[PDB]
Amino acid sequence: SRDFILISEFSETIPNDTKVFGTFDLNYFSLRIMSVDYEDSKVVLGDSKEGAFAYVHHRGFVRPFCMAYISAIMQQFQELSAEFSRASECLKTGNRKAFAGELEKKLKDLDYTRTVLHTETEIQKKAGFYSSQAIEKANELASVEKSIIEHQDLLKQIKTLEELCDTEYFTQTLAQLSHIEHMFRGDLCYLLTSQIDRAKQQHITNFLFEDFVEVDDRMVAGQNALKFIRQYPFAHPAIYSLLSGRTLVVLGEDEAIVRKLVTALAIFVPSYGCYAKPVKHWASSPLHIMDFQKWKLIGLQRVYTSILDLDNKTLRCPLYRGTLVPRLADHRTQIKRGSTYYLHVQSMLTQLCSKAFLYTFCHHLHLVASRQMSFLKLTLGLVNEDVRVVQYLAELLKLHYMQESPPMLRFDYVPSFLYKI
Amino acid sequence: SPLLAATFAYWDNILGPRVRHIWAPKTLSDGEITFLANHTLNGEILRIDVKFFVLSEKGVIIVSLIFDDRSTYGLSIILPQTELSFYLPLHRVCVDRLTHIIRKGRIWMHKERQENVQKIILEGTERMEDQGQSIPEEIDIADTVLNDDDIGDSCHEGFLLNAISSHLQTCGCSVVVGSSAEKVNKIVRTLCLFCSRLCEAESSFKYESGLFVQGLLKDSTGSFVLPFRQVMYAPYPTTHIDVDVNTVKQMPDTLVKAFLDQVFQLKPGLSLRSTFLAQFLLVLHRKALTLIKYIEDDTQKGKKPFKSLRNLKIDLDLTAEGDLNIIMALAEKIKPGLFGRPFYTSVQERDVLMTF
Amino acid sequence: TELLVLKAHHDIVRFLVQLDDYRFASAGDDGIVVVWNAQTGEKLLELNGHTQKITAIITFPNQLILTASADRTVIVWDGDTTRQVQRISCFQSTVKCLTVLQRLDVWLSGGNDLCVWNRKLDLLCKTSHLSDTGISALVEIPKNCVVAAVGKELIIFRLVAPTEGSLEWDILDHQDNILSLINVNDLSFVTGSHVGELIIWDALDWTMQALCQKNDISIHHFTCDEENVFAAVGRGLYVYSLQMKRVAHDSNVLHVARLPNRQLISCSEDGSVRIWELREGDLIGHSSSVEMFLYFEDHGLVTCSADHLIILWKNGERELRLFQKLEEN
Repeated sequence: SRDFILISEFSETIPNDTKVFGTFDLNYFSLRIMSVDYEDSKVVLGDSKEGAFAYVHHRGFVRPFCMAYISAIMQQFQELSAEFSRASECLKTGNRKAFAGELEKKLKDLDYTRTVLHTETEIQKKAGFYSSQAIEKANELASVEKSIIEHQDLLKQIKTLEELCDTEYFTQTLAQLSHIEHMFRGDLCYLLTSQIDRAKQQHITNFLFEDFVEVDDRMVAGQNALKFIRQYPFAHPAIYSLLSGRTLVVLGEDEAIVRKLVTALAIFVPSYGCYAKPVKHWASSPLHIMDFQKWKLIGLQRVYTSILDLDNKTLRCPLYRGTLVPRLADHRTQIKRGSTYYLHVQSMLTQLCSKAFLYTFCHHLHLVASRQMSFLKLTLGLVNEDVRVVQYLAELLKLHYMQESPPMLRFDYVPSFLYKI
Repeated sequence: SPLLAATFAYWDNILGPRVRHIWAPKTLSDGEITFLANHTLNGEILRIDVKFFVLSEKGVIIVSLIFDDRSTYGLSIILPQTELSFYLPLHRVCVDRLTHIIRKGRIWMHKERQENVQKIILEGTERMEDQGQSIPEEIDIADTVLNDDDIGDSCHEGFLLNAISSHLQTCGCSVVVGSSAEKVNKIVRTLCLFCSRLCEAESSFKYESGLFVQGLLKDSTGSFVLPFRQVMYAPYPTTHIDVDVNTVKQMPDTLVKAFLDQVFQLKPGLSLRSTFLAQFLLVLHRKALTLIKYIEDDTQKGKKPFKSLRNLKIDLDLTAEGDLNIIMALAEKIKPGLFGRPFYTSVQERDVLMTF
Repeated sequence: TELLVLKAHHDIVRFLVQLDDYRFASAGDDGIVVVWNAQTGEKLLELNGHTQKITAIITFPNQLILTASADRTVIVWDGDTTRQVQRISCFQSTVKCLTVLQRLDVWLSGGNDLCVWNRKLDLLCKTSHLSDTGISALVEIPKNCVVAAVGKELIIFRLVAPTEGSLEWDILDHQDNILSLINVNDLSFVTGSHVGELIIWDALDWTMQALCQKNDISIHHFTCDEENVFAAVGRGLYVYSLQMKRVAHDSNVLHVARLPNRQLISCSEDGSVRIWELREGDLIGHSSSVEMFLYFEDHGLVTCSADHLIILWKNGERELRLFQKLEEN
């Protein structure tokens, strides 16, 4: 193994991270190789000790200091360089503050030496050549003070700070350690998500397109979520009513059943910048009014709103559901368990979002219109009864694009069949 | 342009300034190259290696190496600091080419092979390649593919299925016919590509080291030797996608990607259709990450037979495992490459290891 | 299906009417008036300045908003500048209802007294101090548009014309309760008798031109071509006829509206809002005493509930409820 600290600023140096004897046996060699070719340089020239790859960064007037990062590649290097740049900037600021303090001390010493030389000259004025060494020392101190002032001015033109820099360098390494092999993957995923959420559209032509399709639409955590979705009788109609848009409230006596409902909240699609403001878990409240005058996610204590009690659970249409519920429930009934179900659900959600986007585009670009829309839905986007959640997500994204986010609800006229047993 | 000057490290006694500049015969300033070579060779301690020197003071990214036999040697490539974001995506190919040209002549008994001018001759090719490598209106393409759906759409689906297979897992295509580089750019800036698919396809065609497109102006023949191409780098995720009229590629199959092409053809517009392909790439990367996580949470214990059971059980949760899972397996094998770790590597690469 | 749920106030609300389909102003015990929009659904303007009971607004014939509070005065507002323009305070008690006559210049605040006013010159012509009982509604004859409003003492109707004619035929068989009266397709009068003898009137002789299974009635408007007309009884809907005199609820009925294209709708106190036709859909989700409805030719229905909030419905056919959730709570 290797320690991702690289505390070596002397090489003749600071306990940061070390667990192998080779760590502080190749760190000195790396520091010496970095200081041999000495300014602001950064080089990573090989490594040793069973492939302990590292990366160095960095009598006389200055002190050669550097910071290493041993990690047993180019993407991670470019990722850590962004943080090491700020780390080196803070270190240079601290060094400039220390140099200013040393220059002030040297100026005070030079003033004291000049006063002593003046006193010696005044004492010797009452009696040949004397106080020559004192005058030479005063001149040398004045020259050193002038050089220090010039260096400080050049540094300005071109303690607490050290502790802050150390804490920053120690907290920035945690991300690189946790993403030693997924840093670039997460970066590209975030970039793609941003570039997909930013679309900004074209001109008044698309403005009128959106207005027309909106007018036409009007005149018509992970571990607990996997454990709950696995051991649950008749979970397919419950998740169908949850995803189709029907409010799925929970009813229980204790607080554990109400807290477990927050774990399964990674499947419900939001509608605005927030997710669910009226969320009163394990609290008796008149949810009869909030089920129609608030968001679609709320809980109420026991002692189109499908109620999920401690013994039974309602449903929107348990007679025939779509192929999405089995596709989402087969993961819980398989070996996939642990930090995988959340990513699978997110992938299925973005796939459904793209499907609803294509559905809207095809429905607006291709009684005759309803027939073509149903034909498109049956050809792709639905199999048996999944033509409702697709339209729900389509309407949601259409309202989100039109900068109109909810109190526009919708009633689905379907038999409840709240037995589910 | 990016290759300023190359050098050869001769560290027999102390140091040797064997510099071989580009566009000029030799063994920005004249002595600066020798000074940088001496600075890079001064840190060469006594025990095929690799190194890097991003010298921001003088502005020279000297990517030097360390070669061994009788004494210490090495190859150095001086490049200005203005191409920092340019040399990083091309470093994986440059280092491989340097290791390949340095391995020929690295033995213990006698490995001279007249290493006087052949090394400079081999480095000149890489210098010219790097100098040439430096420096698509789908509104009608999708419409034509939807109208015809016999030649263009079929060829696009075949190319995507070939690039979503193990034969062309990482941008496998060299040249087909003519000089129309529109299809190359289309395959680059879309799915079934890599740099975030922005710095993969470039110049320096005619069987380069590694890239995404080599669409040279081949109007007479392939401009390459088939046995030489099959003996040089055939054991690699690359294929010869012949898109002249209709021809599939291989490495001497329909999948779920056909639905994506069908949706692209049946979706009108194409003026701002980049969001759909972006979402497709996003869900593909999410599925690849899910697969690699499901593999890692089972191979972390280091048990070898546990990987086989995990791969067998993953077929139930995979949609159309086999033919359609080829792209997922290729992504899960190319993500880490770009006892537990050796077992995972052997599982992710079973037919790509016969390169001995 | 559902279109939009709107939050109007935090207290009770009586009704909401307006001449346009893109605007509707509520009225409750808060004494404040606020309008909305059918297609968007937000507060466009706001009118405040009173805290008494406001139950007097129908229509002006630009477009304004008027209402009479319970503090013996009436306030007038505007629909474009939300500012007070006049103020009339001369009455001695509450005001029951207010109406307007078309093609004329008069507005009548019918209740506890009979008077005459004007929308522009607002001068007092003549007023007889009698009929201290609150007036239910107000109608007018088709030939002269004479004010016909009576109190609550017995079955009697007398026309009063204070516009041009003199004080003649001024106010004051079975004992019952009358709550409302409106016009009819055959251009005559119609009343409501809950005793068990449904009677009507005419325009040339009004001699009553003349039944069992009858609690009280509130409103009666289910006619569009003079072929079918009845009232809203406390048990259900009893369809009747005028040319022939021949022929699922748990509470009374507050209002009955005749929707276009031959659609009949009603309300109840338990939220039972069902849509029927001339020969016989239904919704669910409300458990409060919903008030009268308001249908629009461009958007869905706008109902009024008594649970401190309202909701904008829609005409849905071919038929998970708040009532069931409250019952199973």
